[PDB]
Amino acid sequence: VQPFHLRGMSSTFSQRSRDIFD
Amino acid sequence: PPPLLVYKWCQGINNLQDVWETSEGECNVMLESRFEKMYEKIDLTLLNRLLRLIVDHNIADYMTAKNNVVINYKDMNHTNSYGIIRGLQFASFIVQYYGLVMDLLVLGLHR
Amino acid sequence: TRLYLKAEQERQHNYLKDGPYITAEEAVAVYTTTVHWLESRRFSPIPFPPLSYKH
Repeated sequence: VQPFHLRGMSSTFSQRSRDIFD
Repeated sequence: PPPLLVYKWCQGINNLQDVWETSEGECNVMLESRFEKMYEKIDLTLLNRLLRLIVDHNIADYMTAKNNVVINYKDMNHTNSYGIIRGLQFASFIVQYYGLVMDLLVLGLHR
Repeated sequence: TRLYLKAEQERQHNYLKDGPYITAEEAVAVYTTTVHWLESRRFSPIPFPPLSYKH
């Protein structure tokens, strides 16, 4: 539970990940 | 053993319904190919989403969390974020399940 | 070895820079495809071994 959200990511890369993976 | 695989594949080619009859213009096609860069092009978030269907979610988080670690060679450190770490113990599962997802794309669900 | 490490460190930073190379629609397609296949076979998920699995 409580999805992974890789250590790493920058701002816009987090935005794109939250957009396409949710 | 893989030569038994070859022998049973030859027996399966032989034992079809009228496989060598070409009196009416039929054809046999034998495709062989390789998935290029199968090990490097696995996104880890997609892997976690596809992996949470078959196991407990903490197990999938542990399997995704091991892949995001720093690789070192004697002076050089870099983090891994795209593609799986192929030298893990449980990675032999990850290639065999993810490639199963390829069979639903190639072979089709009905077949 | 050092040249391949310089190539790998470059391509990982290129992935972090250019974003994910997969679109959302293909991900939804393969996700729903896996859902339909596993619901077609009645697959029961692998449980966590609680305290004593006796194996």
